[PDB]
Amino acid sequence: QVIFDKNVIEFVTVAAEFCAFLERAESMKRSTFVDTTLKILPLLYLKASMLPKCEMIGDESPETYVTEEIYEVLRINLASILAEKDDYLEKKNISEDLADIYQDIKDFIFVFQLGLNETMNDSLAICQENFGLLWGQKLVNTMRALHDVKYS
Amino acid sequence: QVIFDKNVIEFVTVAAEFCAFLERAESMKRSTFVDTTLKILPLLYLKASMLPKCEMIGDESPETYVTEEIYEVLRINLASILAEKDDYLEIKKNISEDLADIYQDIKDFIFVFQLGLNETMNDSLAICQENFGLLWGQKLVNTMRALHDVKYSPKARL
Repeated sequence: QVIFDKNVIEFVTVAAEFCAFLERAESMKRSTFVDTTLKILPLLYLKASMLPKCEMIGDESPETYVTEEIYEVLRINLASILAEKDDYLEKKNISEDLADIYQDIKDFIFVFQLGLNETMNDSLAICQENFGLLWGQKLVNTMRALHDVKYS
Repeated sequence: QVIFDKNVIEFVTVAAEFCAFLERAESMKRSTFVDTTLKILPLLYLKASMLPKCEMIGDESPETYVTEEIYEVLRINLASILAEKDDYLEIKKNISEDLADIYQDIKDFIFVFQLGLNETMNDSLAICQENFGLLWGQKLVNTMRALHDVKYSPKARL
């Protein structure tokens, strides 16, 4: 039932836009990229925060979309956009943070679209479980760095 | 002019919700406080980021709301709610101070906006938007990070 909640659907929509954005950022102007990222990340965080509690079934493993190749290509492309503004000391890189967030978000929405209720539920549960200490954490840390790039 | 902007209206709405939430802090538990602030802050940041370009008209200075007493009382109440959770290293900072600082800019803006004088409604908006980039915006993201850790970070640390 959870996978049918309005909050879940709204999260999927924002997640899909977030992934499509990064996947097509190639050669985008830095200022535009930073400005847009600072608008999508807060919304993604908000939508995830409003998700209902999802319980893991654990009987069927969801497919895993992101490969090392996909991760590296994306990381490299984002790094080239940010250039000398990519690094920050907390030595971390915004490009790496975004690629790590993408990994969790992309793996989730890919499976959600496959239409199998059991894996749709577990892909959501996995995404929610990883929010706290993995992608959600990187998101808030990343926003600080990006905000600094734009205004500091 | 811009004070009728669709983005301005939505910003006013979340800004008021934010100020009201902090003002009612003594009426809730820490769990509720933390969970809600992590929802209000990202929305406040997003709406501020979507505001249209504003220009200073000048003339008359907008009325101010936040006094030292208002600021101190709020800071202390927030500090009491968070307790040992208030402090975070990121230099030692306090979530309560960050929130009170953001509140100063947001509260001054919405108070004036409701007074109904077009000129100062515009100028208070311009000032708030300018200070978003100059200082409040960074305090907001820093606080979000701190609060995120308060809610999700593994406890039982040394």
